[PDB]
Amino acid sequence: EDDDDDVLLDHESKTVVVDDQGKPRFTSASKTKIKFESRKIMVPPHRMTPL
Amino acid sequence: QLLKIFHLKTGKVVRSMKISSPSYILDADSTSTLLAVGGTDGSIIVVDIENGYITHSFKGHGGTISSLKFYGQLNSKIWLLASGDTNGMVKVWDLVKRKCLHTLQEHTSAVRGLDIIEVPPSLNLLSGGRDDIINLWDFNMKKKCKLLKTLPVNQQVESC
Amino acid sequence: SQVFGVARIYASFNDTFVHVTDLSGKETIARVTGGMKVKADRDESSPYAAMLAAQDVAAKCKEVGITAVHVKIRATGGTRTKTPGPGGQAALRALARSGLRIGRIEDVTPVPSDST
Amino acid sequence: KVTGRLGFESHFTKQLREGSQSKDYSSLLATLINFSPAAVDLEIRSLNSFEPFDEIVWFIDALTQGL
Amino acid sequence: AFYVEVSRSDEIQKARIQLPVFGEEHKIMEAIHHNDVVIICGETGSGKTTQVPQFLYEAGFGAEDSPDYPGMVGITQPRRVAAVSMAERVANELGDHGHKVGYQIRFDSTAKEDTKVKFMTDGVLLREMMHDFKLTKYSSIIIDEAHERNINTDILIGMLSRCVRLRAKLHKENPIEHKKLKLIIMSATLRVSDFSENKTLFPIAPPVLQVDARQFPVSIHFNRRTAFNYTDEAFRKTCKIHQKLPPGAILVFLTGQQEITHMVKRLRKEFPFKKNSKYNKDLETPVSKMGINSKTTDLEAEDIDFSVQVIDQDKFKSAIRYEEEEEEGFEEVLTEGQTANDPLYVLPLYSLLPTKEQMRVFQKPPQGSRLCIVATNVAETSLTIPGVRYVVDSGRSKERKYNESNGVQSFEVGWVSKASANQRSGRAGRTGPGHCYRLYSSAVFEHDFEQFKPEILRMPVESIVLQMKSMAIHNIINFPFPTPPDRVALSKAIQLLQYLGALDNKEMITEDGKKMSLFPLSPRFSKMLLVSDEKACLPYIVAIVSALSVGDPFINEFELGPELKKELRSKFYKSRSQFSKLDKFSDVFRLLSVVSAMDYVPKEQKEIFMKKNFLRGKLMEEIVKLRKQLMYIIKSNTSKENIAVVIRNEDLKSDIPSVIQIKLLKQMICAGFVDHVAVRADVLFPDDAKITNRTSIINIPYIPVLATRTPNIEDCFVYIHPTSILNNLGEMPPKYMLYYSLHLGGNNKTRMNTLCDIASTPLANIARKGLLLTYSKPLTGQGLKTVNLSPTERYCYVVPRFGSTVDNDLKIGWDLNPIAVHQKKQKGQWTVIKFITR
Ligand SMILES: Nc1ncnc2c1ncn2[C@@H]1O[C@H](COP(=O)(O)OP(=O)(O)O)[C@@H](O)[C@H]1O
Repeated sequence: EDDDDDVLLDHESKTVVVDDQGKPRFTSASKTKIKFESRKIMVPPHRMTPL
Repeated sequence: QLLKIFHLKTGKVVRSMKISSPSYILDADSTSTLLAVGGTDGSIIVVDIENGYITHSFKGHGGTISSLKFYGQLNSKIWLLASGDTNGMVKVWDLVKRKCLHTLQEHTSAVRGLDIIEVPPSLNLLSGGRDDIINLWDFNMKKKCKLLKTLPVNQQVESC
Repeated sequence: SQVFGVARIYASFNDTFVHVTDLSGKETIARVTGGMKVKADRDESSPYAAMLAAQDVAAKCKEVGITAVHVKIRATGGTRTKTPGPGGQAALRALARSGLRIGRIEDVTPVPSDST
Repeated sequence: KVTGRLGFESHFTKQLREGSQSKDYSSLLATLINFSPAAVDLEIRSLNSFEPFDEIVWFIDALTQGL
Repeated sequence: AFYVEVSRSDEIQKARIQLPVFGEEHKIMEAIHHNDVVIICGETGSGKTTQVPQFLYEAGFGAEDSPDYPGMVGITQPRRVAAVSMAERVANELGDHGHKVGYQIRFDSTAKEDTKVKFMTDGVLLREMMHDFKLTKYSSIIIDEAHERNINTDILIGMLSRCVRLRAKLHKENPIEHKKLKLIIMSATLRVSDFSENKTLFPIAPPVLQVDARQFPVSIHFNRRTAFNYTDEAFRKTCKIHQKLPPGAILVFLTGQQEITHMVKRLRKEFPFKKNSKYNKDLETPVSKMGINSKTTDLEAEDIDFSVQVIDQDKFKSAIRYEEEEEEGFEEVLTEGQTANDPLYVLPLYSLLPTKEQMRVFQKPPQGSRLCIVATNVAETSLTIPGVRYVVDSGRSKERKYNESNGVQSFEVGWVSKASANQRSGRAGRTGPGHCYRLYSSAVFEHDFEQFKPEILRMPVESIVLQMKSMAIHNIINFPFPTPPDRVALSKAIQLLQYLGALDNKEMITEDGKKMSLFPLSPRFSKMLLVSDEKACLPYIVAIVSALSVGDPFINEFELGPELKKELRSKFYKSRSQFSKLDKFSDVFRLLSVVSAMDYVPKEQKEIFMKKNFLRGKLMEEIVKLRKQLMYIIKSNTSKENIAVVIRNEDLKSDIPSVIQIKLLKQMICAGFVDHVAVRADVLFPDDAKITNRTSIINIPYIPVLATRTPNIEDCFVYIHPTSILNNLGEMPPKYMLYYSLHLGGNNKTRMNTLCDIASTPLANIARKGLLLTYSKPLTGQGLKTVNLSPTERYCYVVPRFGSTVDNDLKIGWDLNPIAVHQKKQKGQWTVIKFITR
């Protein structure tokens, strides 16, 4: 009477095989980030100590 | 946002992909089942249209990408891609080995309108441009050379 | 390798302008306003109006080929408010979101040295 | 949490199947009168009503032999 | 109304007069006019594959003017290469009418417009008949070379008998609202009584006719020895033929695409052309090589691997040991003008060719060059080569072979029958007095070549009835086959498909059932390889199914088991407890880990592991041969790119699973063999079990599902096999075990083929898809309550019952542990969607 616990749920190539009617068919493609931007904003030196 | 509509009675959106750059040139093959699309950075994805997803990436290039063309005869083993450019160049890819065949830097504006055929692998190609030069090449499979230039006075778009 | 346009975002009163130019200043690309998107004549200085205006400029400039934008905010200048309104930040937020690399935010609003 | 020895079925439906195979329902009705009304509703709301209708025509014939 | 005028060309006209199929055309067309189901018992080399549909177009089939037969004409070649070749053939034959000929080889191809006498493929018109159960369109249906007894031909005529029965029934009262249906069957042998005179297939007796031809003398030559490498034997023989023998073309009956392309490039190397045109033609023939057409087409016998066979030289000679310089066929003189190094117009012909190589057989060679075909069974009855004189036969054709309850299941190249072998040999004396060279001895040809079998006998009935369900026919228990199989066995097949999830309780196939039916393999293994694309367990599962399909690798008790025997058994048990054993003690992880150990070894270190850890060489090599091919098959069918997948090396090789992946593969093999489960008898009969630790481990009784429990004691009480990790350690066996099959020992103890152990919950999760388990009512006596969301939803808490103990007619079954379900109330009953994790 010991019950287990299991879910049990739910690179590339260099060749071709075409078809019986012409129509070539290639293998899968490899997998495919935003930016590197920056913004500088000056601080007037009367709101310095609050910062 | 790339989409494809099967033109038959099932007019539903069959496949829908998220491509990288907003693209402005597409070409399908002379046969079916090959769709090439290149963005406005250097990336020319090609897609088998039946079970629609990416079959080649082709980072490869530079600048925004002008017109391009397939080389398709049914039941072949060649399957090249043409790949024009804005800064004037033509960088031919195949599709059976994912390699840059020949790098060609010779033009001066956007390489619109290029075409590939064979005459007895000979495979002569021809690449126009916004400059007035149509500039056909011999384009062997291993190592290529040049022939005549023959200079039309236009601004050639899709020199078929 | 990126290439650069220049925004020249005009945060006027009762209107907003966005038109990217190549960084000389001559060859302007896609002049839009705040008026030619909304249809009310009351909020042609709307932040939303400037937002979709900057979206359309971003689409047209990515179509031409420029990828980064040196951005320059100009208020109406003169003996007037001398300082950007809300439409300037609205267009700035819009074309900073819309896939376009941003460079060198400035302020090119004219200063009078006590004119009339 | 789990609880062992809850083997297949409760005594109402067990006695109903046994009474239907035994052609009388007297012990079933003697249980059904006896046990509590909250439990009576809790079993009679789930009488397995689907396409052969075994359990529900057994219940109707049980009330026939009852009254 | 009567006929439309036809026309043909002069040379094909006189060729039709010269071939003897023109003699019986009027008697055949009158038998067609007087009866629908007409049998023709012709042969290859006659002409009946080609000119009889032209006779039907002459008779008025396809003529719109006739109100009796205004419909289509369908010619059903079972091979798509035969379909396109006879399509272009009759397009040449009808000539000015020749645009009325069409082909349809796959399902995605629809009807072309310009034809009314159209060729097609067997599976193509079965899917056509499936979505058109009435078959309004086709006025006639031609089943040629039906003598092969394919599964497609069997299902084909089994549907077509009831089809022509109902169509004639609806027609004979009213020709306007219902047209005729003329069924025309052909064959190569004359044993067509299983098609015509079977009362289950036909209560109404249909008329039988013949129209055979003539043949020149075939000189058959059997060799004094029989060579191992039949490719090198046939190649050496055919170079001696093209060197020395008088002119006449060659047909080489060999096996597969790989061997045939190797022989074609070797023949072009031996007899080359200087001319660029013929050299580039041979280059195109060698370049255009393969095609598969996996799902969206019909299938044939070129799956190219599902075969666990193995071989050697002593094995071959011990198979043919009854067989206990100047060679036959080396008699005639080389003719003048025929050099020994003449150019050879070499042509491959396998079923996986493109059309632009399938048309190149019928072109005349360059002058001074002799024609040559290297092929397989397409040119046996369907196709014939106009010009051959020498045929040379290896005597081995790839078909289905499967023997039961022992884990032998191979799509291997066996040994061809005597009748089909003589039908292959009869293509020698066909253009003149010819020469057949059978690449063996006549003692071999006597012994191991049987005389006259169907694919429906060679293939499992579960895959057969799954094929029928994917073709969507439901009255299968009384369906008219020529060989109707065991009704007990096919009812067990329907029960098995309901257990696996292919068939619902109203007997319509599911999507998982169709994805099982796509496979050229067993339904259990197809279920395994469909389900195990989850959480990176596919190399492990393909290793397990490859091991079970290849057989036992362990050299365990075919040998010892006084001064060296003790040490050798001790080191054998040490090799068991070594890297064969590291993970658990269930059973089958050793069978995984010995094949995972084939990655931890360089190629020049090959023999030491088998010769140390007691493994068989050819079986251990053919499992690592089969693993790549089986992973290719299932990746090709289930991955999003059908044909273009390739198999790299390390992903077929290995990795190492820790805990989640071993329990996940445990529920995968449970999904494989969900009806071969077993229980320790304490949980059904604790008095009869006598559960003690000193009972031997091959004596603690196990009980299977669905088996009768009579008051005799050892009815269900089947025991563990000695060749597991229990009977070797045996501390306490877990309660629910699995087995592959059962083998009765000499002490009347049915020993097992035990696999693994599940506690309760993955067994329940696997069974949920199947129709094994019947649920209880929601049980909330002392536990926590059922929560509803709606009158059709439920979050209740139920115990499941596995072996259907409701109305227990001795089919033994056991309860499980309570589990929380999520129901949906379909049509009065509460089906289950999922479970709820803790
Ligand atoms: N596609 C084709 N092109 C030219 N000739 C063919 C073709 N197919 C078959 N033949 C020839 O037609 C003749 C008649 O054979 P066929 O009608 O095909 O088979 P069967 O003899 O079984 O009726 C054969 O000698 C064969 O060589």
